[PDB]
Amino acid sequence: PNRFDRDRLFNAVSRGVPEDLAGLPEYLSKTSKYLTDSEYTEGSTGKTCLMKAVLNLKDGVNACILPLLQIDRDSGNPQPLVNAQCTDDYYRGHSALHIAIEKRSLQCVKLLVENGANVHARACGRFFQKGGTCFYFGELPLSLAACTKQWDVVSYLLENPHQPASLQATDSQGNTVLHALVMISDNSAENIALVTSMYDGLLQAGARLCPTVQLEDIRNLQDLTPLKLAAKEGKIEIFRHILQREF
Repeated sequence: PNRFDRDRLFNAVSRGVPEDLAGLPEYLSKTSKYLTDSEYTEGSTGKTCLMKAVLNLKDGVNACILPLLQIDRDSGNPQPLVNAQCTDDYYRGHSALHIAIEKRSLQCVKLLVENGANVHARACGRFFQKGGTCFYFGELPLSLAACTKQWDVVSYLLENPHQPASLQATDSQGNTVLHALVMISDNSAENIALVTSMYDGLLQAGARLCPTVQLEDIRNLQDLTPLKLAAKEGKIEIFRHILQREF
């Protein structure tokens, strides 16, 4: 009666009703199964029940998330559910933490990070890379938080007691959050203020958190600093920022 196949599991986290998970711990214990087992993940992408739960936040909330994390912890999973990543070429590296940030749920971000979610995991699949259409934010959780203009989430990622995210982290192409901000910037008057606001906030954070490191001098794998990247990519407004910032 307590048997959970993937359908039951996924359906039982999609509606956000934790009582629908009744019997799951006992079943996993009996069968020596884990929530990260191939039978419990989407075959095409490696999508897990935790990712499903986070994708199904309503009003920032899915009451199934913590129970899943607790079940996984209690099971003693050697490969924690929290850090599972997509395995397909398109969504490669996508994690529950990335989803939580995209959903703009600081509460979910905190829950995941508290439970060990890897703040330097890279969403590096084709969907997440330049260069037709893509959903680019420089692959990293911090960079996603910055590119989506979430200072509260950026702040938490940088300062939390579990795994602080590094301002110096780079994506698969050596792009830091500053490079990512250059990339997502445009030359529109209506959009630049928000971008330059996080940019400046991050530089200020750098002065606090890595004072000896000149973040603007970090070069990506194409040997470009954020300023030189801006110039290359025709990001005139941020290029002008970045130059005139200290005035």
